[PDB]
Amino acid sequence: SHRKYEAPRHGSLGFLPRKRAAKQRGRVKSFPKDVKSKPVALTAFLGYKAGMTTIVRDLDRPGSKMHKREVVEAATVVDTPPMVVVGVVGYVETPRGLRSLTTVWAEHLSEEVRRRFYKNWYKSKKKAFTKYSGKYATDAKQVETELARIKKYASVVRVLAHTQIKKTPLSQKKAHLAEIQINGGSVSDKVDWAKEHFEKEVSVDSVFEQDEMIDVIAVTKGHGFEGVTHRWGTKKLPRKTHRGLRKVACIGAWHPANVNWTVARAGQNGYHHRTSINHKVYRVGKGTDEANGATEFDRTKKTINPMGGFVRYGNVNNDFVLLKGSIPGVKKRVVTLRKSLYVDTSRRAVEKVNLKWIDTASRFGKGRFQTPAEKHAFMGTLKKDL
Amino acid sequence: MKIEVDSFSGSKIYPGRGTLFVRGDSKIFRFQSSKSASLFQQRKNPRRISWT
Amino acid sequence: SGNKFRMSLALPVGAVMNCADNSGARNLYVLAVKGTGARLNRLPAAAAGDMVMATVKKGKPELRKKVMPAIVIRQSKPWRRRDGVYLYFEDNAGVIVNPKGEMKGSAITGPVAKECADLWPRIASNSGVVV
RNA sequence: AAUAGGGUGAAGCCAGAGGAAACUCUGGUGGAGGCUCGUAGCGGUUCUGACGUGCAAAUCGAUCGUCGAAUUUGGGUAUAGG
RNA sequence: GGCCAUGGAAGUCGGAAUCCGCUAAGGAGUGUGUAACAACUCACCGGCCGAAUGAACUAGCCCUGAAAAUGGAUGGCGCUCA
RNA sequence: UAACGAGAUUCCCACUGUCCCUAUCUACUAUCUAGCGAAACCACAGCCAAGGGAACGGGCUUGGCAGAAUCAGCGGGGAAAG
RNA sequence: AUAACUGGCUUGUGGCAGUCAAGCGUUCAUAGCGACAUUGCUUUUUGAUUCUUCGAUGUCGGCUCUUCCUAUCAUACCGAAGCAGAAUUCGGUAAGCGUUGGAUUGUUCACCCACUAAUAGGGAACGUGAGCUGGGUUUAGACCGUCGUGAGACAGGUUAGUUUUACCCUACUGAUGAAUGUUAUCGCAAUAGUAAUUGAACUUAGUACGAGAGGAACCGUUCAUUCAGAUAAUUGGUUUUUGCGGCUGUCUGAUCAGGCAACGCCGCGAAGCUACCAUCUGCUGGAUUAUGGCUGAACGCCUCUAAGUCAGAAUCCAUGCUAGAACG
Ligand SMILES: [Mg+2]
Ligand SMILES: [Mg+2]
Ligand SMILES: [Mg+2]
Ligand SMILES: [Mg+2]
Ligand SMILES: [Mg+2]
Ligand SMILES: [Mg+2]
Ligand SMILES: [Mg+2]
Ligand SMILES: [Mg+2]
Ligand SMILES: [Mg+2]
Ligand SMILES: [Mg+2]
Ligand SMILES: [Mg+2]
Ligand SMILES: [Mg+2]
Ligand SMILES: [Mg+2]
Ligand SMILES: [Mg+2]
Ligand SMILES: [Mg+2]
Ligand SMILES: [Mg+2]
Ligand SMILES: [Mg+2]
Ligand SMILES: [Mg+2]
Ligand SMILES: [Mg+2]
Ligand SMILES: [Mg+2]
Ligand SMILES: [Mg+2]
Ligand SMILES: [Mg+2]
Ligand SMILES: [Mg+2]
Ligand SMILES: [Mg+2]
Ligand SMILES: [Mg+2]
Ligand SMILES: [Mg+2]
Ligand SMILES: [Mg+2]
Ligand SMILES: [Mg+2]
Ligand SMILES: [Mg+2]
Ligand SMILES: [Mg+2]
Ligand SMILES: [Mg+2]
Ligand SMILES: [Mg+2]
Ligand SMILES: [Mg+2]
Ligand SMILES: [Mg+2]
Ligand SMILES: [Mg+2]
Ligand SMILES: [Mg+2]
Ligand SMILES: [Mg+2]
Ligand SMILES: [Mg+2]
Ligand SMILES: [Mg+2]
Ligand SMILES: [Mg+2]
Ligand SMILES: [Mg+2]
Ligand SMILES: [Mg+2]
Ligand SMILES: [Mg+2]
Ligand SMILES: [Mg+2]
Ligand SMILES: [Mg+2]
Ligand SMILES: [Mg+2]
Ligand SMILES: [Mg+2]
Ligand SMILES: [Mg+2]
Ligand SMILES: [Mg+2]
Ligand SMILES: [Mg+2]
Ligand SMILES: [Mg+2]
Ligand SMILES: [Mg+2]
Ligand SMILES: [Mg+2]
Ligand SMILES: [Mg+2]
Ligand SMILES: [Mg+2]
Ligand SMILES: [Mg+2]
Ligand SMILES: [Mg+2]
Ligand SMILES: [Mg+2]
Ligand SMILES: [Mg+2]
Ligand SMILES: [Mg+2]
Ligand SMILES: [Mg+2]
Ligand SMILES: [Mg+2]
Ligand SMILES: [Mg+2]
Ligand SMILES: [Mg+2]
Ligand SMILES: [Mg+2]
Ligand SMILES: [Mg+2]
Ligand SMILES: [Mg+2]
Ligand SMILES: [Mg+2]
Ligand SMILES: [Mg+2]
Ligand SMILES: [Mg+2]
Ligand SMILES: [Mg+2]
Ligand SMILES: [Mg+2]
Ligand SMILES: [Mg+2]
Ligand SMILES: [Mg+2]
Ligand SMILES: [Mg+2]
Ligand SMILES: [Mg+2]
Ligand SMILES: [Mg+2]
Ligand SMILES: [Mg+2]
Ligand SMILES: [Mg+2]
Ligand SMILES: [Mg+2]
Ligand SMILES: [Mg+2]
Ligand SMILES: [Mg+2]
Ligand SMILES: [Mg+2]
Ligand SMILES: [Mg+2]
Ligand SMILES: [Mg+2]
Ligand SMILES: [Mg+2]
Ligand SMILES: [Mg+2]
Ligand SMILES: [Mg+2]
Ligand SMILES: [Mg+2]
Ligand SMILES: [Mg+2]
Ligand SMILES: [Mg+2]
Ligand SMILES: [Mg+2]
Ligand SMILES: [Mg+2]
Ligand SMILES: [Mg+2]
Ligand SMILES: [Mg+2]
Ligand SMILES: [Mg+2]
Ligand SMILES: [Mg+2]
Ligand SMILES: [Mg+2]
Repeated sequence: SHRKYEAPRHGSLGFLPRKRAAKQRGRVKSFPKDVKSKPVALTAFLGYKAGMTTIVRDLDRPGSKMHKREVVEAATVVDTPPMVVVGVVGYVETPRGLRSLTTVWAEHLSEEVRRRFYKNWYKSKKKAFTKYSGKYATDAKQVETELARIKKYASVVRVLAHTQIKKTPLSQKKAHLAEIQINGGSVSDKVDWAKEHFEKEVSVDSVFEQDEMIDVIAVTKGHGFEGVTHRWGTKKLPRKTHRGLRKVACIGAWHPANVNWTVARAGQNGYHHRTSINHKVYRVGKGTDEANGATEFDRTKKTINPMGGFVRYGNVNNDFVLLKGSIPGVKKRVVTLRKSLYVDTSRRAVEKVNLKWIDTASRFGKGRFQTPAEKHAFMGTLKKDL
Repeated sequence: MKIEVDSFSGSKIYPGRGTLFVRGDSKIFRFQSSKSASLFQQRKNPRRISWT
Repeated sequence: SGNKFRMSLALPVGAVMNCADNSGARNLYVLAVKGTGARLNRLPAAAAGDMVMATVKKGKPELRKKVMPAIVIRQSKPWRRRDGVYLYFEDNAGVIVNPKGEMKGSAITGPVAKECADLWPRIASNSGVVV
């Protein structure tokens, strides 16, 4: 017999299997399509999710009842110090897909990225990349030969870049190393750009502008093993059900005499790889700016950091990106910011954002002050101040 | 924008922070947190609450 | 004639609100909400500014025992506005109207949500304090 | 042989008031009842709870009936397979 | 502008009629167009090219007729002057 | 038919996570370890689809396929056990 | 060796669909219908039978959940009308996507109220009881009515009546893992999966259309329904932070400070978790179906078709998204 009443399915079959991600660093599955006419530029950047805050902004959306009126919006802070370019990989078009031809590395690698290649760095002789560094012996013609091979045969050029994790408050010393595809210009232009940027820092302001729409690649929050009620949003069984109620009552018909792959089952929830698109860039802050949290209407000399610091992260002392809404991942997670794969002409994508005010009250409680000066002005002298 | 002030403790109410209450007599009350709201719901006296 | 943003629903089917107009009704018993789609086991629920099908449980006898449209003008369940403000009223109240949104009464006792007044001009005319 | 603590307040009795009489009314006192709330006790309503290769060949938890009598109960004793 | 119906109907709204005369040719008219005519178009006869053409029926293969629930069976692969 | 009722039934007030629609917390399990250590059941066993067949196959036929050793859950099947 | 489920043959019965066209449809068989007949399909009805099971396959219904069919209720694109507009009806490609909340009833069925784009019909052992529930049916107690001399019967009514076991195999959901010299980083992508849905308002516009009454649509703009994936700013919820405060009883001679009340109780309560009770996000190219066309024979004309060819759907394949073959 049929179901007595129809209802949509619980959960999406396009995010199966609901297993743990193979790596904690989210990987860019697809890069923006290459246009030769554009200038040579990076398509991605690596940052760390610091925390969430609140802003106030005047909306520019004609026909809305909030047009030219203040709206309060959730925002995410991504700590993004400049990345260091250390390598370049060439890919060749084959009838079996892209195939990496050659990887050329820089002469000098910093210690934080050389720790990436070790599980027990403190017990090691740290021999990584010493002979390759010797490949630069007084003529470095091997490197030029490999670069010429890339220029001659590669169709896709990607740079190898790592984060400067010593500039973040994290106690982890391993850098995060990733491939970022180079778009724009000819293959020769891309290879020359990659070589000239070896051991150099590249900032976010050279990759992303304010008001841009970008995508976020990250591994979500882990919740461990979860029952069907919260893993899949299935209906709880009645209170008086024997042997428990946080179940799916019928896990299959008699025939097919198997459990189908489409049936909700208990298992591991979260820690999934996600690609989230259309996040607007409200701010590309600079670490050297002493007025990160200041706007054109709030001239309070104020950093982006809340009072008492971001909870379980610390302070953002680097360049940062302030994105609208929420992005996948947890605090301290490495986040990949990728450029959009299409051209969006909707009013939401082309709106120019001008911020009124950024919340910097404490996130560790019901904070009611934006600044210690404001706090001491409100409360006056305390006993500990003498 | 405009910073509002708690109708109980006098705390500064920044945009979005806290709750807003409209009584029957249309008089508006602004609470910066649940604690100030909760004391008002328990009909306490802010004049007698030592930190307001 | 309007497009109001989503609000946290306050009044599921079976809720009894106060009747805030001088039509002579004192209760408005919610039995349906206009614009409610299909979802198994989900109760229709109304926010301020929603049209509702209701009966008068307590009031003048000629208003009682009938289905009539009504509009919710205030709700005690807190809801968030696009300006970030979470607000709530002391009670849930509604007023009897036409299918066109024209009130059965001519005056309203108590405050009215700005969502309802922005969406129903006939209730704004007959309304006093608008929050 | 055994049966916490309360509630209600029957006859009988004391004092006063009204009435021509026949009588009536009020305040106390008294402590009846297979009365009542409710322990121990005796029982076993519901969760159709736990358990259901159990602690247990009938138990466990909460909730519950009744709880001064047709009450509960030890021992002795009688009745024995159409 | 046939008769009668019709505000009007003249072939082309609708009813008895369906004729005659010239014709090789032409219906009291096959349509479009008008409030109605007009208008053009057709019915049939002409000129032109010049060798074939039209209708009904029969039965071979193919197609339509030909809708059900796990994915799937000319045994499978696959096969088209097989 | 007053009163009584762990009797059956309908409505109202109050109250409630029964529900909209779920979320959070505690202890004990489950989990891992040392020690200890049963039982049910057992033709042989254990991936699917169709076919035919004692007319609902794990085995047969025709196909899909198929790579050691494994852990926690689960209740579709073993037309599971009793 | 034989009935009461499922399953199998049949398809009378049930349901659905054709053809022939006397009539209906102001004229007018076929816009839409269609008698007398007649050809079929289906197995969601009921019969017919008794092949399997009586050393037992747990027999109603609901809840929960997945999948499948199309004979399509809604949503996409189109053809037809006795289509002026609006509305409506018939049909084609179509199962991608949805198909509800309740009063009474154990009900399946039904009927009412109401929202909605719609509240289509079905299958999967009449799906689904080691998933639940146990209201019904169908043991034993008991009452009533009718029947019986009676014991007792009723396919009549009523009330009370134990719903057991998974640690095995497989399958599912997740999780490790030997060896393909060792170890480390970054990758490629076979194959498998896949995702969005529907409504409303403003403008167009009181415009086209229409005597009037009435009354559209494309571009664009703002919201909402159902669904999906995250996230914890804010707000709310939660409290063994037993963090802070308060309260009762008792114990430590008092105080201070504490113990116990099977977390003693109460107010607040960060962090963490979490809610359409909160916020964010949900992509763009090609090829096609129906269909409308171009050129153009067959067939000196005609003809979307025969060769060739254009556009084109919620379809399909890609882009994008998930896993990454543990013998790529
Ligand atoms: Mg579906
Ligand atoms: Mg709006
Ligand atoms: Mg290391
Ligand atoms: Mg060299
Ligand atoms: Mg960095
Ligand atoms: Mg969720
Ligand atoms: Mg039970
Ligand atoms: Mg916080
Ligand atoms: Mg603060
Ligand atoms: Mg329901
Ligand atoms: Mg239900
Ligand atoms: Mg006593
Ligand atoms: Mg009594
Ligand atoms: Mg005692
Ligand atoms: Mg006892
Ligand atoms: Mg039990
Ligand atoms: Mg219990
Ligand atoms: Mg057990
Ligand atoms: Mg309890
Ligand atoms: Mg008693
Ligand atoms: Mg007694
Ligand atoms: Mg006695
Ligand atoms: Mg005795
Ligand atoms: Mg004794
Ligand atoms: Mg005997
Ligand atoms: Mg004998
Ligand atoms: Mg004998
Ligand atoms: Mg005998
Ligand atoms: Mg044909
Ligand atoms: Mg055929
Ligand atoms: Mg041959
Ligand atoms: Mg009773
Ligand atoms: Mg009784
Ligand atoms: Mg009754
Ligand atoms: Mg009765
Ligand atoms: Mg176990
Ligand atoms: Mg052990
Ligand atoms: Mg066994
Ligand atoms: Mg297979
Ligand atoms: Mg069988
Ligand atoms: Mg089989
Ligand atoms: Mg088989
Ligand atoms: Mg077998
Ligand atoms: Mg054989
Ligand atoms: Mg074989
Ligand atoms: Mg089973
Ligand atoms: Mg077994
Ligand atoms: Mg059995
Ligand atoms: Mg038949
Ligand atoms: Mg028939
Ligand atoms: Mg049959
Ligand atoms: Mg049989
Ligand atoms: Mg049997
Ligand atoms: Mg057997
Ligand atoms: Mg049987
Ligand atoms: Mg079975
Ligand atoms: Mg049964
Ligand atoms: Mg069809
Ligand atoms: Mg589907
Ligand atoms: Mg509905
Ligand atoms: Mg009911
Ligand atoms: Mg019901
Ligand atoms: Mg019936
Ligand atoms: Mg069966
Ligand atoms: Mg059947
Ligand atoms: Mg069944
Ligand atoms: Mg069946
Ligand atoms: Mg079962
Ligand atoms: Mg059972
Ligand atoms: Mg059942
Ligand atoms: Mg039963
Ligand atoms: Mg029963
Ligand atoms: Mg019945
Ligand atoms: Mg009986
Ligand atoms: Mg008799
Ligand atoms: Mg009977
Ligand atoms: Mg009878
Ligand atoms: Mg009983
Ligand atoms: Mg057992
Ligand atoms: Mg190895
Ligand atoms: Mg694929
Ligand atoms: Mg949907
Ligand atoms: Mg006019
Ligand atoms: Mg426009
Ligand atoms: Mg809607
Ligand atoms: Mg969701
Ligand atoms: Mg959602
Ligand atoms: Mg809180
Ligand atoms: Mg909290
Ligand atoms: Mg002391
Ligand atoms: Mg003590
Ligand atoms: Mg969207
Ligand atoms: Mg062709
Ligand atoms: Mg392989
Ligand atoms: Mg393989
Ligand atoms: Mg494979
Ligand atoms: Mg494989
Ligand atoms: Mg591999």
